[PDB]
Amino acid sequence: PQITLWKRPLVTIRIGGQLKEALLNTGADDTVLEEMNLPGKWKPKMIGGIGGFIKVRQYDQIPVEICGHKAIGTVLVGPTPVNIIGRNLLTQIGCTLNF
Amino acid sequence: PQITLWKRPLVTIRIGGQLKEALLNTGADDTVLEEMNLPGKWKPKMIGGIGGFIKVRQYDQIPVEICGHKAIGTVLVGPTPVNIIGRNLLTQIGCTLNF
Amino acid sequence: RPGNFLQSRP
Repeated sequence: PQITLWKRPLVTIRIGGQLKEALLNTGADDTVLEEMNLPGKWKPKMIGGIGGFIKVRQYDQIPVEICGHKAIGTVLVGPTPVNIIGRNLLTQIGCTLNF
Repeated sequence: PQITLWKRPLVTIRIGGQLKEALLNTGADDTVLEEMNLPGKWKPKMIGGIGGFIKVRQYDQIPVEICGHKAIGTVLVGPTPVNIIGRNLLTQIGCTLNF
Repeated sequence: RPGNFLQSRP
């Protein structure tokens, strides 16, 4: 689909069997979700944003469905203010910026 | 143009007679540029993201050229690790997300 | 209000 930016680019995603709202964020290298439980082994990591760095849990090879399209990759979980879909998964669904 | 997301979507912008590289960020509501002296009145403002909040200065009706496309809007200035073009200006150049 | 979600790794 074509998504204009007059509003936040929010989409529904399906992960771990749950439905969640997420922002298609071209300004994030990674995908970061709010605290939640995901299966598998996780390792501690730190990421940076506009107001500093935070600690997150990294889960590898996690299947995620973004607005229908399928992706499988790294998902970070931690105290982010909103669920974010970053470039690591946006590239998998063939997303581009056009103008 | 069509920009792929394999790498950060950086482009050249023109503001106040200066050329800079800025990240096209569909994940930012506003445009935030790294510290730079801009003439004109401004208002104090706090904006937040991952990690917390930073204090910035808000300037209005600032002409900005994004890859040859003319736009004019609000520009926030503060200690941001990178120059960021947000939705307020992206909508002006008819930028869309497509997949 | 949280409105700028820039994000990157170290």
